[PDB]
Parts: sequence; structure tokens; C-alpha cells
Amino acid sequence: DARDIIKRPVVTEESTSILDDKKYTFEVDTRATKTQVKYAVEEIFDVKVAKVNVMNYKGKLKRMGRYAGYTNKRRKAIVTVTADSKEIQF
Amino acid sequence: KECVITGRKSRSGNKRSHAMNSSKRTWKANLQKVRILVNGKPKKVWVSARALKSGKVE
Amino acid sequence: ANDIRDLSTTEIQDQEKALKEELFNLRFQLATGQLENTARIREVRKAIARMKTIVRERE
Amino acid sequence: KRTYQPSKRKRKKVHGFRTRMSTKNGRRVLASRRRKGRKVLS
Amino acid sequence: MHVKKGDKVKVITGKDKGKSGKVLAAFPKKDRVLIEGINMVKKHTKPSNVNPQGGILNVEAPIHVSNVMLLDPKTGEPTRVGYEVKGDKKVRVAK
RNA sequence: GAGCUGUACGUAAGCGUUGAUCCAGAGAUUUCCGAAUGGGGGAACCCACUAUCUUUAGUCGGAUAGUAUCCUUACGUGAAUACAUAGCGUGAGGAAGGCAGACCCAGGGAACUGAAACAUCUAAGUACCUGGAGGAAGAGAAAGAAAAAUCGAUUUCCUGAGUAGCGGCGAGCGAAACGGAAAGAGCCCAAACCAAGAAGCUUGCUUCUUGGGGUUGUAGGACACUCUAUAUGGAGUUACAAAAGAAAGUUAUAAAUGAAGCGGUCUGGAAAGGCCCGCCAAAGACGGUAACAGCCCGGUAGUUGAAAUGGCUUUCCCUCCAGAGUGGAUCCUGAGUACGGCGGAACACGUGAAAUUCCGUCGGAAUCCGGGAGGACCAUCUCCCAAGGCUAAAUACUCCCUAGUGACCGAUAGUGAACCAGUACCGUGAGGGAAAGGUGAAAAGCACCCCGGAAGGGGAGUGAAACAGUUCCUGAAACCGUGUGCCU
RNA sequence: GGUAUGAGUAGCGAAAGAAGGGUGAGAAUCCCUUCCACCGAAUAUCUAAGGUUUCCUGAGGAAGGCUCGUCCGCUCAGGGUUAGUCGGGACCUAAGCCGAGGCCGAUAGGCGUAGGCGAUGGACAACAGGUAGAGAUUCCUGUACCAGUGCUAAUUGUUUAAC
RNA sequence: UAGGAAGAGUAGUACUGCCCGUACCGCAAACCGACACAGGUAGAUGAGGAGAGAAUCCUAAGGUGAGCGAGAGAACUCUCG
Ligand SMILES: [Mg+2]
Ligand SMILES: [Mg+2]
Ligand SMILES: [Mg+2]
Ligand SMILES: [Mg+2]
Ligand SMILES: [Mg+2]
Ligand SMILES: [Mg+2]
Ligand SMILES: [Mg+2]
Ligand SMILES: [Mg+2]
Ligand SMILES: [Mg+2]
Ligand SMILES: [Mg+2]
Ligand SMILES: [Mg+2]
Ligand SMILES: [Mg+2]
Ligand SMILES: [Mg+2]
Ligand SMILES: [Mg+2]
Ligand SMILES: [Mg+2]
Ligand SMILES: [Mg+2]
Ligand SMILES: [Mg+2]
Ligand SMILES: [Mg+2]
Ligand SMILES: [Mg+2]
Ligand SMILES: [Mg+2]
Ligand SMILES: [Mg+2]
Ligand SMILES: [Mg+2]
Ligand SMILES: [Mg+2]
Ligand SMILES: [Mg+2]
Ligand SMILES: [Mg+2]
Ligand SMILES: [Mg+2]
Ligand SMILES: [Mg+2]
Ligand SMILES: [Mg+2]
Ligand SMILES: [Mg+2]
Ligand SMILES: [Mg+2]
Ligand SMILES: [Mg+2]
Ligand SMILES: [Mg+2]
Ligand SMILES: [Mg+2]
Ligand SMILES: [Mg+2]
Ligand SMILES: [Mg+2]
Ligand SMILES: [Mg+2]
Ligand SMILES: [Mg+2]
Repeated sequence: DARDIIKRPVVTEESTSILDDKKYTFEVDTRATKTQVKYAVEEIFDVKVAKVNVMNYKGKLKRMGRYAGYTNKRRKAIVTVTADSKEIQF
Repeated sequence: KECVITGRKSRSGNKRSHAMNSSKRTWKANLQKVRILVNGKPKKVWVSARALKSGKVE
Repeated sequence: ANDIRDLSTTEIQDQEKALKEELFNLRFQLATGQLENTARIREVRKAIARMKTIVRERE
Repeated sequence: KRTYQPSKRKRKKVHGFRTRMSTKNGRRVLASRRRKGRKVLS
Repeated sequence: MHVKKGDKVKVITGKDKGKSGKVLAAFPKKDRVLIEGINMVKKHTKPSNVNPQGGILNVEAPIHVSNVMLLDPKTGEPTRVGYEVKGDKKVRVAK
């Protein structure tokens, strides 16, 4: 499926700053290749993808009352659509 | 390293001095490499001299 | 659940797709902080599971 | 210069899971640490 | 539990024995019950919480279930509860 | 059958008598690593191939399935080499790894220690390693025990007995049978011989496969005759051949119902306690409830209950099945075996006068007119028939489950671990390895005011108590202070 | 396990600071300015290892910091790492390791052939600007290169056999 | 070369290019030394004057004032003239 591959959008000062530049930041399945992300985003949003950049974030160690543990490892994809392509909303 | 016919092989026991000091040793079987055909086809296998005594292939 | 069994396999398969599209939109709205009724998410997940259970029973 | 000059590779090659599994005595170690209930085998 | 929310119970132990009320809530995991106008506590509520004026709030506090007895509308007295089956589902019965 | 969305001190959004949450049975789903098995790898990662499908204008993508190795066994191909074998390929089956740090059997096998030293000996066939397992294992239907004249497979317990023995005759080691018990159960082959092939061609003789037959000692069988059976009966999956089913009952895995005091009064924060009256009891178990409850709650005795799955017991199905007598012409009755020498070991038994049992090595019988044993050995007598296999129960142990028990512990105890413990922490690693329980009945967890940046206080309030104030029952001693009666 | 004594004692870990201004409940110690001083084949700039979030921003000041603290590599929240071309893999092999069959061996295993794995070496295509709270040969701009792919167009070949 | 072969190259166009790492420290308060520890830590770059020089002294770029201070200016000790 395509909606298994794209988990959720990423809303931050950084992600929101590059929306105008037609770059959409998604949290994607940790197993998903940037090729799978390209074709998933095209299926879901009906856009035309120019490039996908991807980066792995390792889990962040957190403490809560003498119990310590790691947040989830994330895979973040930045999807640049074409000039002619329609925008994604958020 | 074992007789294919019988199962003769190394077994442990004692070497004893006069004065009866004991130390571990083995008794090896008198295994000889020979061509026989247990299976239809011939093959080089360990066989004890004792097993060869009397009737065998060779 | 019994209403799902009234449907054909192909019809159920179409309902799954519809629910997966819905679930994706919920997760998308949740992320952007626009959901409110957050209990819908669990409902839809269960529904999808229910669909796939019925279909596996058919075979 | 102290003992313990760390190397990620040397740590796993000498003490790692697959090295333990590669020998019978290595497997005894894993079995022993499972028996004691260690969080960390290897 | 022998009582449930809606039931008119008599309290048979504690500072409030003799007083009867209606069961506002049941906490069967704690085996406690909340009876209207029984076991009033003064909660010293900071203003931050729902109540933007705050103050000393006089509200009911849970009672242990074994400290109340069900009322039979016919007799109008406390009674032990037995269970009889009409046919479809079982119902509570006074004795 | 009314609440529910787990801890645990939340906020939010929701669900539920059109029966939720919850409990039990049965299904479905079950990422990656791990024997890990498509190849690789520094476990939880990387990289494929072959089909089929899908996507795109096509690369690029996606989905599903298959693809380890070995053994056994079919089949096909197939070298030196002519036949052929090896080899190679394909398809079936099967194995692999783990563990209850227990019990069991086997292979291998210490030392400290004891001997007041130490070498034989002991520790000890122990610890440990390795392999094999099974719910148990091992043993087991006499080539036995004996010699009260008889017993009748094995195992385990009591006894014999610290006896007989063994032993630098030291230290020590130490039986067995009889007797008494638990539990009991007996069987199948190999061989004569018969039939049917199959082959060798010894060319009508011989050895090979399948079936029948047949199982034992003053002998039994084959083989001759004879009587009855050919499912009449009998027996079974625990040996005695092996795979299937059903049905009924019963037990387990959820539950249901279930007697009797709101009794009066006293103290109290609260009554289950005191005093005074009742009552139930096949129910006075246990726990909870504001102090100690048969009658307040969950229950308890008793009596009911199962859609589903599993176990067990019966019955039926199904499956399988010859067993007495009479002779002794001949034939058969486990061979590199028994046994012996040499070297070791096991036997309580240390080579001894050393029987008995096993291993290596070499030598090597008899074979019914036969053979073994009775503690060197011979003779007599007695008892047995080895060199093939199977076999329940009485016995061992407990990672577990259910129900209980304790002149067992009660937080430095009891598990290392009452608490997120094999954690934290230490160590390259194997490995080592803690500390740490208690507010209250209920959060009623201290509104509000005051000093202070806060912390922390003082009031006020809650509460039975706050000198019970979120680590908060009690709160000893060391130790630290303030005050002062007597002294300096 | 707790708590003394030594004791307000030893120590406070190589070094140059100063004043003005600011912030703040509070300042030798935080921020800014100026002067002074120190390193400068380093005490500078990269980068491998190793560490693993320590990075940035906003709050904080119990504990940690040998003093202080408004500050911090500390506490709490949010954030932050972008590649056909850089380094590694979809390439190669060394030492070494594993190793189908195989050889050897009480068990376990040891050795070793084919074949594999294995960089510290071999091969291999991107540069300069810009931008900035936190990445940049990775983002953006410009200009490239490498390996492919389809789609147009001619061209040639289609069994002495282009390639 | 053995082999395999009807498709091959040339030009032009537009499109395609996966996984892992990338933060930050890195002669250091972030690595190895129990410590915000005078120790240890491979490699690239490493300016000027005078100089043979990467020596030396003073500086550049760049970095830094070192997580207790204020006085005092006895013995004594250390490190110096
Ligand atoms: Mg990347
Ligand atoms: Mg270390
Ligand atoms: Mg229901
Ligand atoms: Mg694999
Ligand atoms: Mg002694
Ligand atoms: Mg009752
Ligand atoms: Mg009173
Ligand atoms: Mg009390
Ligand atoms: Mg009590
Ligand atoms: Mg002997
Ligand atoms: Mg002996
Ligand atoms: Mg004899
Ligand atoms: Mg011999
Ligand atoms: Mg004899
Ligand atoms: Mg005798
Ligand atoms: Mg004797
Ligand atoms: Mg015999
Ligand atoms: Mg303890
Ligand atoms: Mg105590
Ligand atoms: Mg306290
Ligand atoms: Mg002093
Ligand atoms: Mg002094
Ligand atoms: Mg001093
Ligand atoms: Mg200092
Ligand atoms: Mg110099
Ligand atoms: Mg910082
Ligand atoms: Mg301080
Ligand atoms: Mg700060
Ligand atoms: Mg090599
Ligand atoms: Mg090689
Ligand atoms: Mg490689
Ligand atoms: Mg940076
Ligand atoms: Mg770009
Ligand atoms: Mg960087
Ligand atoms: Mg240092
Ligand atoms: Mg050096
Ligand atoms: Mg400068």
C-alpha cells in the first residue's frame, strides 16, 4: 500500500518554512526506499515528484522518573514536486 | 576410526607400573584400511584384522 | 460485522481501501492538529481489521 | 596508554553474537547467560 | 456488587448510619459507591482547575459497598438481596 | 449484567442493556533476528536469482511463491573406460536447534582431601566435559538362586550386616542369597522344514528375497501319522501385529444458586469490641468492611451448570488369529561365537588360590552320544540351555499446573530479587552483582492570608491524629544543638 | 548501616587580568564594550577512530560544576543530520577467517579442496558560488560529468552471418 | 579467438539513478585514563621577520585568559635571579 509507506506529515519551523519552495516533509516507513516514497506520494496526492531526499533519525534517549528509554527511530523524506505540479495542502 | 563390520574402536583403561601406579591409556583396535563392498560399490574402509579373519570381500 | 458478511469479497476489498484512505486522512489531520474527534482513528483501524478477518474467513 | 583501546569492529568480532554462536563453547556461554536471565547476551 | 447506580441504599455503618441516599456512582474495582448527601468532604480546590473562582468545595466521597443495604419499595426497609429468574434475564429479589 | 477506555499522580476524545469492559473454549493475524535454511553478515542487517502478476513511454519501482546442507530412497542423466560404476540433476521422505543448573543411560574422567608424611589405596567413577535420550530410564522372563528339598523374570523397600570378605590386612572399602513386603506379565525371532518366485547356471543341484512354519531341557521343534477348530470362540494398538473411527458416561478449562441481626444500648473518628436480647448452621473456611463479624460484603456447606476444546473410562466399530495328542529314522536349536594366553577394567573382592562379567589383541571349541554353572581345578550329583530381540507395574526426579499444609521467614530475615533485579553498577570478556517495603478509613493530599525570587516557614482549613503533610506507622542509640540547678 | 574524631584543618588540578555598561531577588565568576595578556609546526583549520545527541532554540537553577552562578557539556521541553558523483555497500582481492564433498580423530572436534568472506591496499562520474538558530561537494542557483532508459529522425544489417 | 546473433550503433530530445553514514566533540571538559584528571590519542593543512630550519624569539589568520577569590609580603619549603 502507499498509505503504509507515508506515515504522517512533519510540521516544524523548518518543514513549514520550505512549503512555499514546494518541498513537503513526511515521516515515512523506516523500510521505505526514496523510490517507494516517490511513487507513494504520487498515488496519494496526485502530484509529480522531481526529487525525494531521505534521512534516518536514530531514537532519542528520554528519562521519566528513573525509567530511561529511546523514542522511535524515524525516517524523514523531503519530497520536491515540479513547478507545473499542483501543491500539497497541510 | 572404527571397524565398519564390527564396531571395534579405541577404549580407555590403565597402564600400571610395578608399584602399581596407574595412568590412563587406550587400546586401539587393529584396524586396517581395505577395499570391500558392504554397499554394492567397493570402498576403502577401516576393518579390524579380527573381522578380516575368516570370510570377507577384499 | 454481520453487515460485512452480506457484502461480496470485491465489495469488502473496496471498503478497506475507503477506510485506509480515511485512516490516512485522520492521521494527517492529527499531525497538523486539526482532528478533534481523535477516537475515530481507533474505530477505523478496528474496522479495517474486521474487513481483513472476514475476507480471510472466506478462504 | 591504558588497556581498553575501543574498536566497534573488534568488540563484535571477538565478543559478538555471531562469534559466540560459531563455537560450541560460545553457545554454552549464550545458554549460560540466558539461564541467568541476562538482558544482554553478547 | 449487590447495589448499582440508581439504587436507593440505607447506610448501616460510619458517621452517616441511618441516612439513606441514591447511588450516584459505583467503583466496583475499589468496591466503593457514591451515595447522594453521604460522606461529605471539604476539598481545598486551587482556582486553576474547572471552577475559575476555586475555593473549599463540599462534595460527596465514596463509601465502602458493604456499608450500604438496598431498599425494597414495598416494605421501605433495608434487605439482603437474592436473585430469581423470570425467564429472559434474572432480577434482584428482597427477603 | 453495568459500567468501561491496564499501571500510576493526568488531560482529551469516545464506547456501553440493540448488551460494552471483563472471564473461558476455539479460530484468524503473527514484522525482523535466532537451528535460520536463497547468498553474505559485526544477531535483529545487507544483497540476490527463477517463475507469475502488477506499475511506467521505458529504465527505475511493487506483490506473491520457490531457491540451504546432509541422510535415506525412487527416477533420470553419466567420466577416465567397452559394459558399467563414480560423479551430476530432479522428486519424495527424514534430520538439524533448544532445554528442568533435576532424574536416567553411555563415552571420556580430575584434584584438593584422608592415610596425622606419601607412592599402593582414599577422595571417586565423584566434579566436570561429550553423546544419547524418556516421561521415566535402566533391568527383565534363568546356560539364574540354591543344596532346610526346593524356588521359579526384573525392579524397589525392610532385613541379613557394618556380618562374609577386601585392604601398604594400613586409612578405609564392604556384599549377596535366604526371610519379610510393594508390584506383578509375559512374549517375538534365528534354525530345521514347506510353498512361491528370483537368479547362479555348481546346468535340476546350490544361495538370495518374500510368505508360511517354529521357539525349547530327564528337552522342544521340524518331520511322520491322529483329533478338533478355519472366526464357533479368542485377542488387540502398554510388549505379545497395526491403523482407523463413532457413540455414551465422566473429569478439566468460565460460572450459577446459596441460611441467619440495618436487634437494643455503652465507649468511640468509626463497632466487627463491652453489656443485654435474638437467630442460622450439611454454612463457626478464608478474606474484606473506619477497632476483633456465622447472621454487612465477596463468599463458605450443600445443590446446580458447559456452546467449544482437551483428557480419561466403557461399549460398539474396525483389525488380527489355529491348538491338543502320539512317536525319536533322520534333521534343527544363535562361530571367529564360547573359551584360552597376554594386557586392562567391572565385580564389596587391590591378581590373589580368584570363580563370575566386560574391553583390546592373538589363538580358538563342542555343536545333542551336545553345552554351561554350583568362587582355582577334577570327578560325581544338582540346577540350567549362552553367543538374537521386545516387555507394563512397583522406583527416581520437578522447570511447571491445581488445591492445600507448616510449634518455616517477616524487610540486615525470607530467594540475589516483597520495590520494573539478574536491573543499576563493575569488568575487554567469561563473569561478578547490590541498595531500595509502611500518609490516612477515606485524598478529605493543606482554599485563603502572611514573609520569601524560590525553597522553607507561620497562620487558616481537612482529619481521630499533620509532632500522620506525597516517601509521610513506630521512631532506640551514637552524634549535633538551645536552655539552665550545682561545680570549675 | 548510621555518626563522630582529625577540622573549619589539607585541598580547591600548571596560566593575566582590568574597568565601564547591562541583566537579575541576588553578580569577581552570566552578557556586551574597550584596553591588557597568552598560543601561533599551535592552544589554529580539517579529518579518522572513539563517544552517541553532548549539537540548536526556549525555559530552569534542586542536584552536578572542587567557589559563585542569572551561566553550563547539567535539568525540562521542543527541534536539528537531505548525496547517481563524498566514505562504505549493490566492484576487487591481501593477511587472516570460514569451508560442500574430502582427510584425520574416544565423544566433542581438528585440518583442508572447490568455493566464499575479509581493507589497512586496487578500481570508480561535480565543481564554483549562495544561504543559515542547528546540514551542506548533500539544500538552492549556475555550469557539468557518469551509467542507463524510452521517444523522434536519418543510417546500416538481417545467415559467407552488422553487432 | 571459442561461442551467441537481427538488430545494432550515430545524432537529437526528455526522463531514470537504490541502501548505509552525514548532527556535535575530535591534542579534547564530549575519545582511553573512576574526575570538567598537567598523562595517552593515527593522518591532512600548518603564514611573516631574522633563520639552514617545522629550531629560536616576537607576531598573522585564527584561537585563548584555563570554574575559587581578596589581602599579606614572617619562619620554612619549593621554583628562580
Ligand atoms: Mg543519504
Ligand atoms: Mg571501560
Ligand atoms: Mg455479550
Ligand atoms: Mg538467510
Ligand atoms: Mg595429615
Ligand atoms: Mg449471605
Ligand atoms: Mg458515641
Ligand atoms: Mg486502628
Ligand atoms: Mg482490621
Ligand atoms: Mg583379564
Ligand atoms: Mg576393585
Ligand atoms: Mg568354572
Ligand atoms: Mg581375550
Ligand atoms: Mg566359565
Ligand atoms: Mg564348588
Ligand atoms: Mg567366596
Ligand atoms: Mg540352547
Ligand atoms: Mg533481602
Ligand atoms: Mg523495620
Ligand atoms: Mg521524610
Ligand atoms: Mg592541625
Ligand atoms: Mg595550616
Ligand atoms: Mg591553604
Ligand atoms: Mg583551576
Ligand atoms: Mg616550535
Ligand atoms: Mg550547547
Ligand atoms: Mg555550587
Ligand atoms: Mg541557562
Ligand atoms: Mg588468502
Ligand atoms: Mg581461495
Ligand atoms: Mg566484500
Ligand atoms: Mg555546524
Ligand atoms: Mg540540488
Ligand atoms: Mg559536520
Ligand atoms: Mg586532559
Ligand atoms: Mg604519538
Ligand atoms: Mg588576531
